[PDB]
Amino acid sequence: MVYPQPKVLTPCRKDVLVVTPWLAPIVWEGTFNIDILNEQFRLQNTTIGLTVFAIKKYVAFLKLFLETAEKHFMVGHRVHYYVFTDQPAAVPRVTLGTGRQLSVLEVGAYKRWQDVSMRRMEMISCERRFLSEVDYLVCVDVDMEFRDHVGVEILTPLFGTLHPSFYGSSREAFTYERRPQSQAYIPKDEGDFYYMGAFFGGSVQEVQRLTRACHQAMMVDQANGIEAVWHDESHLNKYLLRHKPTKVLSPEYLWDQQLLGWPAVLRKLRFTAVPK
Amino acid sequence: MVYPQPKVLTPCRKDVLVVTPWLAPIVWEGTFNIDILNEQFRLQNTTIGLTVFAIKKYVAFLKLFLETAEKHFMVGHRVHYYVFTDQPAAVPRVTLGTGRQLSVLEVGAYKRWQDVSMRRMEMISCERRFLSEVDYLVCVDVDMEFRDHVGVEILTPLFGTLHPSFYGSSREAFTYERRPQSQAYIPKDEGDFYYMGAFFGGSVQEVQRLTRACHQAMMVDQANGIEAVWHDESHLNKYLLRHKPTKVLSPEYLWDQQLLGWPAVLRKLRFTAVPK
Ligand SMILES: O=c1ccn([C@@H]2O[C@H](COP(=O)(O)OP(=O)(O)O)[C@@H](O)[C@H]2O)c(=O)[nH]1
Ligand SMILES: O=c1ccn([C@@H]2O[C@H](COP(=O)(O)OP(=O)(O)O)[C@@H](O)[C@H]2O)c(=O)[nH]1
Ligand SMILES: OC[C@H]1O[C@@H](O)[C@H](O)[C@@H](O)[C@H]1O
Ligand SMILES: OC[C@H]1O[C@@H](O)[C@H](O)[C@@H](O)[C@H]1O
Ligand SMILES: [Mn+2]
Ligand SMILES: [Mn+2]
Repeated sequence: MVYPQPKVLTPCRKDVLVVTPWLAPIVWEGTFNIDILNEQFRLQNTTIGLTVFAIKKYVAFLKLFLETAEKHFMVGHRVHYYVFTDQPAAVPRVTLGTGRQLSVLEVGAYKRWQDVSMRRMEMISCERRFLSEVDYLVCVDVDMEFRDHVGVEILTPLFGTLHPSFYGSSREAFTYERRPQSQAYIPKDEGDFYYMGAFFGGSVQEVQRLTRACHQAMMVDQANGIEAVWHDESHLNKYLLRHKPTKVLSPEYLWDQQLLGWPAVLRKLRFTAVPK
Repeated sequence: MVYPQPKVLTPCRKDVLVVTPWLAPIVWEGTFNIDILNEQFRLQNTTIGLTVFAIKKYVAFLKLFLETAEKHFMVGHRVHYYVFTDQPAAVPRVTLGTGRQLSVLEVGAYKRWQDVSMRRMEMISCERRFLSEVDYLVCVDVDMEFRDHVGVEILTPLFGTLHPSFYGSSREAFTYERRPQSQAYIPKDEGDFYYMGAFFGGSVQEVQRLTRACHQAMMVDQANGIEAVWHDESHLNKYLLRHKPTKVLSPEYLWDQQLLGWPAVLRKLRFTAVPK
C-alpha cells in the first residue's frame, strides 16, 4: 500500500492545534490518511453503532439524517443505527448499503425539551445489547445532516467534539456550570475545552461509563433541586474534564454554516445543523 | 489542577509534525503537559519495566546508565529494571529511589555482536514474569545516558523512536532491508519512518508480540541463509510498518550530540549515546 511519506520537519497543518496536551489527536482534515485508518479498522471487522433520538416533531429530521449518513458515515464499514423514538411508524424506510442495519427502539416522551435531551444519557445506558452488537458507539443529535466524510478517524476509546461557538475562546468564557451546588460544577480556573453534547462517543464500555456517570450526576442534581445550566452538556463537560478524551474532534464535525459561515481553518464541513 | 489553556488556533509546535497520518502522537517537547499525564498514570499505579542488555564489555556502561535513569526515567512512578548480563557480579550497586527495583537476569553470551544485538528479541520474549510484574516494557541500548526527562508521555500500546540520522530523510534513503529474500524486506515505495532499534516499547502484550514476531522472522531468515542488513532493526522496521505504532518518539529520545550537535528543532536532548 503506497502513500505520501510523512515528513517530520513538514507539519500537515501549522494553523491549528492537532494534539491535546494529554497527547490525544485533535481530528482535522490533513492530519489523517484515511486509507491507512480504513485498513486498520477493516482488519478488526469494526462495527459502529450510531444512536439518535427522534421524539415528537424530531421524527421529521430522520429522512435527511439517514440518507446523508448513508452517503458519508463510516462508508465501507459495518454500521448499526439505533433510532430511539416515541413514533416507530414515523421512521422513514431509507435504503441502506450492504453491512448496514437499522433498529427502532421505542421509548417514552418526556414533555419538557430539557428532559428529552437529558434522559438520553439514561436511555443510552439498554446496556447488554450495545456490548454484543457494536465495537463503538457514536451519539449524535438528529437535527443535522452529513455533508462530507465522517469515518473511522473519529474512533477511539472516548471522544468529544469542540463546540463550534467556543473553539477560539478562553476558558472563563466557557458556559460550564459555575454553581458549586451542581455535580457539573467547574471552577473558573479549570477546563480544557468546551465540548458540545451533540456529538460524542467511544468504545461501548467507555460510552456506557460516561452515560451512567452523567445520569447518576443528573439524578443527584435533581434530588438536590438544581438543573445544570446546559443540562446534559454541562455534565458531559464535567465528565470529559475529569476523564480526558482520547481523541477530540475539530469543529469540522459539528458546525452551522448559517450561523458561522465557512472559515478558512475548516477545510471540510462534515456534519452540520439543519435549519429549525 | 490548574494549567495553561490549550487553544486550538495556537499550535504548540509549528515546526515539526506532531501526529502521524494514522493519528499517533509524535512526542516532542511542548506537545504534552506532564502534570496531566503523570496524574493519569499514577491513578493506575503504573509500573514500567526497563530492559537493558549488558553482555561482555558493555557492563562498563551500566553505572552511568542506571545513575542517570534514576535522575530522569519515570521519576515518581514504579520502575523495574531488568538487566540481562553474562556477568551478574559486574552489575554496579546503584542506590534507587523509592518504588524502584532492579533484577539481574543471567544469560549466555553469543560471540558475534550481530547475535548479541539480535538475540535480544528472543531474550525479551521470559514471558510470564513481565506480564505479572509490569504494565509497560521499554527496551533500550545500554551504551546511553539519560540527560533530561523521559517519562510517561512515551507510554502507549506500541511505540518506536525516529532514528536520529534519518528523520529529515526521504524513504528511498531509508536503510530498510531491500532483498525480497528477507522476512524484513520493504519495497522502495513503502515506509513511514525509519525507526532505531535502540529504543522501542509498549504494553507488555504488544512488546511480547513484537519481540516474538521479530524472533520468528529472524529464524526464518537464518533457515534461509540471509541476515538482514541492520539485523534486529531491519525486522523492527518491518514489524512497525505492518503494525503501526500508537506513539512515535521524536529524536529528542535517541540522539548523539557528538555526531549531530544540538539543532534548534530539538528543545531537549533526553537520552543520548555515550562515546565508544
Ligand atoms: O422534542 C425533542 C427535543 C429534543 N430531541 C432530541 O434531543 C436532541 C437535542 O435537542 P435539540 O437538537 O433540540 O437541542 P439543540 O441543538 O437545539 O441545542 C435532539 O437533536 C433530538 O435528538 C428530540 O428528539 N425531540
Ligand atoms: O558486546 C556487546 C554488543 C552489544 N550489546 C547490547 O546490544 C546493544 C546494541 O549494540 P550496540 O550498542 O553495540 O549497537 P550500536 O548502537 O553501536 O549500533 C548494546 O547496547 C548492548 O545493550 C552488548 O550487551 N554487548
Ligand atoms: O452552551 C452554550 C450554548 O451554545 C449555544 O450556541 C447552543 O445553542 C447551545 O445548545 C449551547 O451549546
Ligand atoms: O541503519 C542505519 C544505521 O545508522 C547508523 O547511523 C547506526 O550507527 C546504525 O546502527 C544503523 O542504525
Ligand atoms: Mn440539535
Ligand atoms: Mn548502542
